[PDB]
Amino acid sequence: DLELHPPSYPWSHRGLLSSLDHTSIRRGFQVYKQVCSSCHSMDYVAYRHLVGVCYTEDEAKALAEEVEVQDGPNEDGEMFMRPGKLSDYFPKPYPNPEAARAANNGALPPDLSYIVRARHGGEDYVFSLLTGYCEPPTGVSLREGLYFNPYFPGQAIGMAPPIYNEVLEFDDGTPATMSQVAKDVCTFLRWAAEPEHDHRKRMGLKMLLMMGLLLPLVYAMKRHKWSVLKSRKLAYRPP
Amino acid sequence: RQFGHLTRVRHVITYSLSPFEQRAFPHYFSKGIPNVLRRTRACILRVAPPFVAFYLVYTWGTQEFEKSKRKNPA
Amino acid sequence: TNIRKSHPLMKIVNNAFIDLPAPSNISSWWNFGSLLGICLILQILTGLFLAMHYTSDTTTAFSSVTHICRDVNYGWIIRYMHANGASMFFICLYMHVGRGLYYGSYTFLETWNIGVILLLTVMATAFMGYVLPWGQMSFWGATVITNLLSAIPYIGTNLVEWIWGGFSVDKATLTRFFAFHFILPFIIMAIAMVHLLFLHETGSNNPTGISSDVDKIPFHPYYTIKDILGALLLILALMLLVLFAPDLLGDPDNYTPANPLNTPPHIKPEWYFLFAYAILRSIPNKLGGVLALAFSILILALIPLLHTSKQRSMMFRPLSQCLFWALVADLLTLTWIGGQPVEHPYITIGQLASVLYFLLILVLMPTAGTIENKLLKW
Amino acid sequence: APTLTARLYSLLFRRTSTFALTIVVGALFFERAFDQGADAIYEHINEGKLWKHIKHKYE
Amino acid sequence: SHTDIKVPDFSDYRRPEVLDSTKSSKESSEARKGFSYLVTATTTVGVAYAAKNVVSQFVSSMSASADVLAMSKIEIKLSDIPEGKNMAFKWRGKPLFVRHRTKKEIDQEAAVEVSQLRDPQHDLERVKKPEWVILIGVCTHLGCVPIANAGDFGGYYCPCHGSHYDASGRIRKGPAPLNLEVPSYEFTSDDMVIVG
Amino acid sequence: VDPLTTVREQCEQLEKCVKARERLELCDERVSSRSQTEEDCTEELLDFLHARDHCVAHKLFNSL
Amino acid sequence: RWLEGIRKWYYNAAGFNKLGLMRDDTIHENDDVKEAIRRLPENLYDDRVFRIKRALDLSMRQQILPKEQWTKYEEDKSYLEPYLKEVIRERKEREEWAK
Ligand code: HEC
Ligand code: HEM
Ligand code: HEM
Ligand SMILES: CCCCCCCCCCCCO[C@@H]1O[C@H](CO)[C@@H](O[C@H]2O[C@H](CO)[C@@H](O)[C@H](O)[C@H]2O)[C@H](O)[C@H]1O
Ligand SMILES: COc1ccc2c(c1)N=C(c1cnn(Cc3ccc(OC(F)(F)F)cc3)c1)C(C)C2=O
Ligand code: FES
Repeated sequence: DLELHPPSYPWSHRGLLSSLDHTSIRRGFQVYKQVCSSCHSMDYVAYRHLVGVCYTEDEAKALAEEVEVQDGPNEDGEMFMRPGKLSDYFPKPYPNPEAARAANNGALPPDLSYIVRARHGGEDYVFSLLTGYCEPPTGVSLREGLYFNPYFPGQAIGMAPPIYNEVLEFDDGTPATMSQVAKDVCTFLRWAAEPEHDHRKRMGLKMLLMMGLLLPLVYAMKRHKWSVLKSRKLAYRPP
Repeated sequence: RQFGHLTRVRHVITYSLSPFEQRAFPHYFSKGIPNVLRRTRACILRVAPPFVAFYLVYTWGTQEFEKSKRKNPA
Repeated sequence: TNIRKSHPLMKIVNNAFIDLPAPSNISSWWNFGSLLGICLILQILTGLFLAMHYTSDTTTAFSSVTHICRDVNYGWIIRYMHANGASMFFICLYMHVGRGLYYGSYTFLETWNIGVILLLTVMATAFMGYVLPWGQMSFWGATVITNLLSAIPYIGTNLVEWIWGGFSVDKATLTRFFAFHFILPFIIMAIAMVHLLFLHETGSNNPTGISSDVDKIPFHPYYTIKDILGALLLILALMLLVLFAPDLLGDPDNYTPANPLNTPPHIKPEWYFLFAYAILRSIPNKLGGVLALAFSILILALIPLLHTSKQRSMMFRPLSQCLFWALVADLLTLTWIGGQPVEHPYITIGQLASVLYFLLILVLMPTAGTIENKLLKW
Repeated sequence: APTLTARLYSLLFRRTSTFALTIVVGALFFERAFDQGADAIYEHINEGKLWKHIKHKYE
Repeated sequence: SHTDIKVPDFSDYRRPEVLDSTKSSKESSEARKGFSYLVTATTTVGVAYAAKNVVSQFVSSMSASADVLAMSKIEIKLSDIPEGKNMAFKWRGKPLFVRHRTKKEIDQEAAVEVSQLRDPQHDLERVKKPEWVILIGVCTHLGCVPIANAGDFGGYYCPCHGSHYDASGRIRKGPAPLNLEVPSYEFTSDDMVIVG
Repeated sequence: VDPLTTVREQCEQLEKCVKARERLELCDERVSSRSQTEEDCTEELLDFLHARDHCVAHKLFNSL
Repeated sequence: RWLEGIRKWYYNAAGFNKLGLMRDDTIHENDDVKEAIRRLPENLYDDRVFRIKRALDLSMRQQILPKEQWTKYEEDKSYLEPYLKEVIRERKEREEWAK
């Protein structure tokens, strides 16, 4: 039970005032859609959330219409299935957690909405996990259905290596290498966990500037009033 | 107790200037830098020694936890 | 013949805020009182706005907190202001107490004891606040900490189940924790006004520890302008966290919902309790550990009785100064050890730090005072 | 040649009423200038990264 | 004597403008106040900008969130409703009736008596497009869901108390006070309608 | 095809990496040589990967 | 005697002398000290008042006197001793009598 902690990759959003790469978010979404969304849920993200971030209103309407979702009841009192809308959330693979366990040999695949924020290391951690799958060292073997990852705690994970070269073609025609696919999906998972990212940092800059102005001004006002006392001379004149 | 009822003082003169007649930052770096060094040198080996000791007990205990979790050559 | 001294309401404002006689020489360490006030108002506002969107039902609770951060307009900036605001509070508190200890302000007995009460109530508030999101650390933290009361002989086990309102931390626990977390800040508000009411009997101590009646200045404008500058610096610290590192002072495990089966690896309270969490784990016996955790805070009530020095402030006292800064460094060590797993050598370091904490307060700093006196022919 | 600070005093700062009207006017002109200026600094720092920059590709 | 007191030298602390003891300070007084009051005035303009932002954000908090705005409007496809028949939807937790009307129903609801109605409204100002009538499917008296293409006046009828609505949605014979509710809407393209 | 496996090789030919690789190969042919001992070689692999993937991080992104 | 070396060192370490204070200026004001102060002659009292005023003004500025102006160890008169000693002697007699 030793530990190998992830290294610090130079993300395009690493700096204090650096925004998320939104074209990387557009790719990363597709990596969730094509690869993850049949195993992992992502409950807090709806189809409307994508508008003005990585897709237009018309694009996100098309993406929503593509998926099945239950709705009801109706005049006769029955639960029907309908095409999705913008107001619908991203659909869960299974109906419940107990169903999910059966499909993955006892393991329950975690919801991905906050996975960047819920793990030590964040996007640095997830990227290392996805690309770090390797063959076990000598003297090592786990029970059938448990793969070797050096970045997972306890050195053994129950997830089959999900990303490889040419896993899915991209909409903008970026060459889909394993490293490229991991980089994009992490950028998306970052935005999933923290949608505020870009606004937060815009506010940060405006705060630093206003403080840069107000702090020396108020400090000058302080010194002004106090100058009566700082300058003063005392004289003791007993008769 | 208000001003006028505080305590008894005799034969003490106080002179002062209006803040509109004077500067907010007189000799700020000139006299300020050396006064700061004086203040820092005065308290340094009261304040600093315990925090040096913390740094040492910290860095000792951290890599002792790492050594212990490694395998022993026997 | 002004209407500042005349009007029944303005009179109280004029005497406690404008024309108050203040020592000429009080340092930056006297700003923390005013800043604690700002923290309290800040928590209440942001808190009230969060309560407009939150629900205390176990199923919807975690979801409501995320709903604030995602769908409510500027709900995220409100939410992280409130969480980092709680940290800024505890920074302000420990600085405020440190000042009292070093400059011997604790001689103002009533003021001091009401302080101890205030501290304890803020602790109680913040403990129940961190439960409200209903994440892993929320649920598992509350479980272990509460369940320590079962270590009381005869009654303890009943007491725990009465606080919970069941056999574990469940639906009834979360709803009542929301009600107590709402009411308590307002009780703090009241106790804080009694705190100041006693302070205005004597007025302020200063860094010298020598009486300042010969050199008082009016609060306005001298200290009103200082307090503005201080407030501005507090806002900078808060906003630097909120806008550049909002998760830095938390724990990741509170981003996954509460699971009564799946235990987090190293369960721990929030940073400002870690010193006392380490003292608890120093003692091997459980009831012993609970009595030590209680005495680690309550010892503040003992401090004025332990005073030996003929001088009030530590300003003119070298030996005491060093022992004080030793006690500070020791507390930093207990906070570190509090965050660590129970193993070699963290066990031994923790034991040694806990012994040193009580040794410094009950034996070393009293002896140091007496040695200092006999060096001055006193 | 009455200095510029002196002009500012006689024309804006002497009557408290004009001092306050100055602050209200100034705050309007400051807000628009500061916001426009600071946003430019941010969007140049993050050139081609934002939805605002990549919008044209899908319209 | 008290004449032995002479005021200490304040040269080190003075502003440059008031250093010369043989010149009158009165020239520089206009300026010296100007500078210091500018600092105060600048500070206030800055604080104004900040406080405006903090306040206005908190006000925004209490206004409708993104998910409430998501259910605000509902889109309906006009080629999906056959001329003559009614079609119902769920909107702000309540039924919503859209009805394509025939040239028979247009002319028959045009020349109705305006005074005889309990709630006097002409048809041309209840709706925009003549071939289309949009209404909330809630009975105005005590809240039911009216059944389409039925009743005496050939429009909507209620089996709760005894109300009869015409093809334009107006009350003709019953206990209901006001006519069926006309929501706020606009046609987008000739094929689509957005209600809300 | 992947920029990743190119860079993993480039970094592997550093003295800190190759010294750690040799350490890995010593217990490779030390656990395998011995029969019936519960001791394995996880530690040595992680030592290697730590040194390798630190370097990989520093310049992998350039090709993305 | 032998510890006079340490007493002289401690005096300067403690450092109230750098503000132009004597030892008895630094004594914490309880009820006995209050009475002792109240019993001082005009001269001794007004001196005490000035010395403290001076120190407080220096403390306000975060400054010290020139080294020439510092209270020398040998020149530190114990001005409050005879008044304070008798104030305490008096109280202990009343406390005894009340038993
Ligand atoms: C067919 C199954 C399957 C696919 C495909 C899959 N996962 Fe998972 N995933 C799992 C299972 C099962 C676990 C739980 C493993 C465990 O706890 O040992 C898991 C765990 C994870 C974890 C948690 C690791 C931790 O620190 O505990 C992350 C992050 C994750 N998956 C992300 C992804 C991403 C990103 C993709 C694709 C781009 C993906 N998964 C594809 C089944 C899958
Ligand atoms: C909600 C928490 C608290 C608030 C709002 C508060 C408020 C204040 C304020 C405004 C002052 C005057 C300004 C100052 O000297 O800082 C003050 C002074 C004081 N407080 Fe607190 N306080 C709080 C907690 C405490 C605690 C926990 C203690 C001690 C355990 C304490 C002890 C004191 C003392 C001794 C003084 C007098 C300081 C002096 O004159 O030198 N207070 N408090
Ligand atoms: C001394 C004052 C207070 C302290 C120290 C305090 C502390 C806290 C803390 C630490 C949290 C958890 C923050 C998080 O991790 O998300 C919290 C949550 C909360 N507090 Fe407070 N609080 C205070 C006052 C108030 C008041 C007055 C209210 C309401 C009137 C309030 C309402 C809430 C609500 C609704 C939450 C849950 C939402 C959230 O998690 O952010 N609090 N509080
Ligand atoms: C270059 C020098 C290298 C330094 C050598 C460091 C490692 C060698 C061991 C040094 C001695 C410390 O050894 C350590 O002591 C502590 C303190 O009692 C023990 O702790 C044990 O006893 C205490 C007694 O109160 C119990 O509370 C605790 O439950 C138990 O674990 C550890 O089990 C032991 O591992
Ligand atoms: C340094 O020495 C002293 C001495 C005496 C006192 C003191 C400091 N600070 C006080 C104090 C209390 N809170 N604050 C900050 C503050 C918080 C909220 C607020 O809201 C309002 F609505 F505008 F009023 C205003 C101010 C300052 C008081 C009472 C006080 O008697
Ligand atoms: S309820 Fe249908 S009309 Fe009265």
